[PDB]
Amino acid sequence: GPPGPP
Amino acid sequence: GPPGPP
Amino acid sequence: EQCDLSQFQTTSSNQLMAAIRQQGASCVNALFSADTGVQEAAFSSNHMYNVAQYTRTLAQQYAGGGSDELEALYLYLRAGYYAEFYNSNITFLSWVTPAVKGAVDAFVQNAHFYDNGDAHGKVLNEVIITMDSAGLQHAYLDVVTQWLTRWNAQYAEHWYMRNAVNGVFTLLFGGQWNNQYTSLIGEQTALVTALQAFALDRTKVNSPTEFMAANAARELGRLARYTDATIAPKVTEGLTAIFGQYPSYGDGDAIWLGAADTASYYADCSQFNICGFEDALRDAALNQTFICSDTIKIRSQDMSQAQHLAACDKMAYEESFFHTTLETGNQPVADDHNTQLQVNIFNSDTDYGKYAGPIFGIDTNNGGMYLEGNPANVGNIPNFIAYEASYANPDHFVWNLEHEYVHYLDGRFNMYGDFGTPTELVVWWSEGVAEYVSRVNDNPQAIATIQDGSTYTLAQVFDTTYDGFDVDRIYRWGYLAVRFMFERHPDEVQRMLSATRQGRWAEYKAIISGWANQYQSEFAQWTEALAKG
Ligand SMILES: [Ca+2]
Ligand SMILES: [Ca+2]
Ligand SMILES: [Ca+2]
Ligand SMILES: [Ca+2]
Ligand SMILES: [Zn+2]
Repeated sequence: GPPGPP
Repeated sequence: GPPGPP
Repeated sequence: EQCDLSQFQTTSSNQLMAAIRQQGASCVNALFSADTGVQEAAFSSNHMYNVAQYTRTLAQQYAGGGSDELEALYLYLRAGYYAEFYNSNITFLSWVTPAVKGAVDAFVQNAHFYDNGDAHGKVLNEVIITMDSAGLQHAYLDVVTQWLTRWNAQYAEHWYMRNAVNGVFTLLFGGQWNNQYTSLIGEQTALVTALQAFALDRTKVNSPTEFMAANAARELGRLARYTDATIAPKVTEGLTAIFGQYPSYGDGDAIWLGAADTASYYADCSQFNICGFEDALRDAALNQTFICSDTIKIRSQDMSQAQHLAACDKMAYEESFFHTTLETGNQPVADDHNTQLQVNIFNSDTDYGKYAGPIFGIDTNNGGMYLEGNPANVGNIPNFIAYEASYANPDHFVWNLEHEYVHYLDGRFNMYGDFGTPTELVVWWSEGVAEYVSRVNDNPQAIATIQDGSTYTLAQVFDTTYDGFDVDRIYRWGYLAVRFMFERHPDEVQRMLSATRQGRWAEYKAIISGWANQYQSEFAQWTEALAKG
């Protein structure tokens, strides 16, 4: 899925 | 499984 | 001064934006994993629409130099798509994404989009990532082609630019699950041209940007699945140039192997005459040989003699210690001829992640791996694969040397049949005995996981799987359960082993499920003592 936090 | 993300 | 996560739990779009611009990007981070009361409030479809419209007009005003506020605004937005995906209580309405695309378009169309600079790259990073979090990969192939074309040694000086522009490859990866992208990717000949030139630039080899060269090669290899599309010749032509310019092992092999990984999967190796590159790669990469004994052989990339000897002597120490702790009588299980072990040691985790995949066909998202083969096959020689690391144990400095080696011993003297044979879960035992024999009582993390308030029961340990790779549950609680049983019930351990040494997985499961009923009291008490002293 969508990229996590940096 | 398939090849993963960069 | 400090992050106030509660300020984001409001119905006021105005107050939400005040929290974003004041608390800054480092506090918006908390929204990724916040309570679903925080997430449901902070990511209402109105909030996303209003934040997006303010972000769009602010981004039209951007004048270069970076921007803490835009950085936090695009982070907030893409955090929403993260929250929509993982939280079932959140679904965005039809008009959210076209507003987010308006916000992203304003940054892309701004005169400063292709600026060089650390601060500018910090906001550009969030923008590139939002293109992916938000399902817009089909909308920005032109930007990918542009960044690939403009990228030069000056942009490369900045970590944040490398980090930001590396995002376009994740955009190509993520577009696989985007039907507008798959319906469109097949006509993108400018993109394929640019991916080729970027990957084939030799000045990237041995640079801080070699990983981007390798990601370009990998994503070009993905495009070889579109076997009849208009790009097929230029993808193929470009993959053949990569394979011909760079070596399979050596300077730039990251680019060669990146392309080989995806082009082999989504196409056929014979299209590029790289079929069977793995054998020559295995010889080139594990080019040393060192014979410990007539039963253990090391192949290594680059070890000193002093390391080889220390590894050989440490494996001999663990062998006799294993056999007295496990009461094997040195008698193997039946139908097992694995007398000889082969030990494969790469120079680092980096090398392991590059080479062990193609050579041994394993996944490298871990700290080493044991491969039993078929013990019943006459001539079978099992392998374990490992890497050197500075945190590994002296004097050999091989990460998990003793851990993987106990897997070899465990599989030959405790566990009947090859690795897949059991019809019940044995993850807790394999990883537990491997941790317990190699570490005995020196395991500060296993102690740590008792004190932190989160524990597991014997029943829960025994049913552990590799799914999700819960390192804490697998290795630390595997360790504690095996250690507890050995200290307080070594009789019971031998009865369980009597089943596993013969392959009676039903009786084995029966035995340990009894333990989980009775000894849960003992275990819970015994683990609190460890947290005491
Ligand atoms: Ca949802
Ligand atoms: Ca080395
Ligand atoms: Ca076995
Ligand atoms: Ca814990
Ligand atoms: Zn293991």
